[PDB]
Amino acid sequence: GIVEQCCTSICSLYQLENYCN
Amino acid sequence: GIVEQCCTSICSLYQLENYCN
Amino acid sequence: GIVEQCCTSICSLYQLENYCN
Amino acid sequence: GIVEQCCTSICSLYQLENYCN
Amino acid sequence: GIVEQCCTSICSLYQLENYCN
Amino acid sequence: GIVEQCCTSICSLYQLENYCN
Amino acid sequence: FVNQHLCGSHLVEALYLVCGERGFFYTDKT
Amino acid sequence: FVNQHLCGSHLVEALYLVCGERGFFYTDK
Amino acid sequence: FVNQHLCGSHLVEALYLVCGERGFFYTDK
Amino acid sequence: FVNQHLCGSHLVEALYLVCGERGFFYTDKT
Amino acid sequence: FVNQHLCGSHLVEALYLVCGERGFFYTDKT
Amino acid sequence: FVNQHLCGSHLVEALYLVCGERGFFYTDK
Ligand SMILES: Cc1cccc(O)c1
Ligand SMILES: Cc1cccc(O)c1
Ligand SMILES: Cc1cccc(O)c1
Ligand SMILES: Cc1cccc(O)c1
Ligand SMILES: Cc1cccc(O)c1
Ligand SMILES: Cc1cccc(O)c1
Ligand SMILES: [Cl-]
Ligand SMILES: [Cl-]
Ligand SMILES: [Zn+2]
Ligand SMILES: [Zn+2]
Repeated sequence: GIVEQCCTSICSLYQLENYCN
Repeated sequence: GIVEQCCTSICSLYQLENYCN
Repeated sequence: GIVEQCCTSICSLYQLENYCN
Repeated sequence: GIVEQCCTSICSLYQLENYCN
Repeated sequence: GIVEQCCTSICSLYQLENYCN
Repeated sequence: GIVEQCCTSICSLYQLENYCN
Repeated sequence: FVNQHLCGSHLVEALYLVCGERGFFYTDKT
Repeated sequence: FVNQHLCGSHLVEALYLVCGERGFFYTDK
Repeated sequence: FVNQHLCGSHLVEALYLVCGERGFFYTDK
Repeated sequence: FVNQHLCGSHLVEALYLVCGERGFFYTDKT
Repeated sequence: FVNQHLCGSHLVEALYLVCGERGFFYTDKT
Repeated sequence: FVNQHLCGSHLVEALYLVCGERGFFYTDK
């Protein structure tokens, strides 16, 4: 999810916007 | 909403918890 | 102390209030 | 500068990026 | 106190250090 | 650099000021 | 718990801490 | 469980900035 | 010594929120 | 992206996130 | 060091950084 | 790559406080 994807490696703001709304 | 309750006014802990899932 | 207790595992706000004052 | 653009006024993302290297 | 010195007015580093143990 | 020096071990504010400007 | 205006990032951090494993929903402005 | 917990503190602050007025959900499992 | 140092940054921000006007001490050893 | 005044530490955090591997320069006041 | 109002969480973060291994005491309001 | 990324979030907030009006650069490589 966001934690598996963005805590192992860096999520850019572009990656992170996927999780908006 | 949370912004209007806890940012423009001050919320209690209990009030803040209404925005938990 | 707080660091041994709350850096290894998660302290909730309830756990953390123990360290107030 | 960044402070006068984005703190005293509001900056867009694009505006914020002018301060990247 | 710290709030009245450094939040309502501005504190120096030296002033901030008065609240170290 | 700052990351090798200050992420492995703690940089104090004194250490960190080296990286100002 | 604080008696403070909590806004922007501080509001989210507070929800994060308060809600624990439940997680939360942030609407921003309604 | 801190490293993931500490990571999530940053993630929520990042999502706040990126999503802005759209907002977001933060939950799993 | 960062991971504990970085952890303590979050802990102090958390204690600020939870203790509010009671305040707190942050020290050991 | 937020439509907000971003000041002090929040401004730097925003630049940090926005700029990624490029990094950034923070002048503070000019 | 900054010439800024430091309040709420920012004040605590500043004390945390400034005080190092000594640690600190936060009264909030007196 | 998070631990260094998460570390850098704190470093930039620390440099903000310590450098104040002098400011700073944040980049390498
Ligand atoms: C901005 C950010 C915070 C935490 C983890 C990430 O991958 C990205
Ligand atoms: C809120 C919080 C921060 C850091 C560690 C913890 O266990 C809990
Ligand atoms: C203040 C600070 C933040 C992050 C790493 C450090 O070594 C020091
Ligand atoms: C990833 C995750 C698990 C459990 C609760 C949460 O808020 C987030
Ligand atoms: C240390 C480092 C590497 C690459 C980009 C940065 O902003 C910082
Ligand atoms: C846990 C710990 C050790 C040393 C100094 C501190 O402020 C906190
Ligand atoms: Cl603020
Ligand atoms: Cl961290
Ligand atoms: Zn703030
Ligand atoms: Zn962190």
